Amino acid sequence: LQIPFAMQMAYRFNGIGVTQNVLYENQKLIANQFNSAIGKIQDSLSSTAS
Amino acid sequence: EGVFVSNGTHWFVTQRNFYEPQIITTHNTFVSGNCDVVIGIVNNTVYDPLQPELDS
Ligand SMILES: *[C@@H]1O[C@H](CO)[C@@H](O)[C@H](O)[C@H]1NC(C)=O
Ligand SMILES: *[C@@H]1O[C@H](CO)[C@@H](O)[C@H](O)[C@H]1NC(C)=O
Repeated sequence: LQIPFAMQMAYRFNGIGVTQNVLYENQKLIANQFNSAIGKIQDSLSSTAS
Repeated sequence: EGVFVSNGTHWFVTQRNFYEPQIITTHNTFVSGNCDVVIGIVNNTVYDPLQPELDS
């Protein structure tokens, strides 16, 4: 069943006991923290095989 | 505890796993802050059951 990704993330917040408005009022910060964290995986996997 | 939904002209709130539309009210919903902070907000009446009881 389709759902907008920001609304899906608001229900994944609501599922950990953090209220939905904490996503929608911080959505650009949360998106930038996720995009930044995926960049650290890419750099770490490129940096070492260990 | 639900999602906002529109049939094409009206706005309703439903439980997520089964379609059961309700009128939007100050009990089905909660407030946080002004309109300007939220990406993709929409404009609608939210009904208040106390107002007719004070008018009567
Ligand atoms: C939407 O809901 C209202 C209220 O039940 C109804 O009058 C209307 O015909 C429905 N359909 C559309 C497409 O607006
Ligand atoms: C929502 O309502 C306010 C007040 O009438 C208006 O300033 C604003 O432009 C409206 N926004 C949309 C998306 O229609």
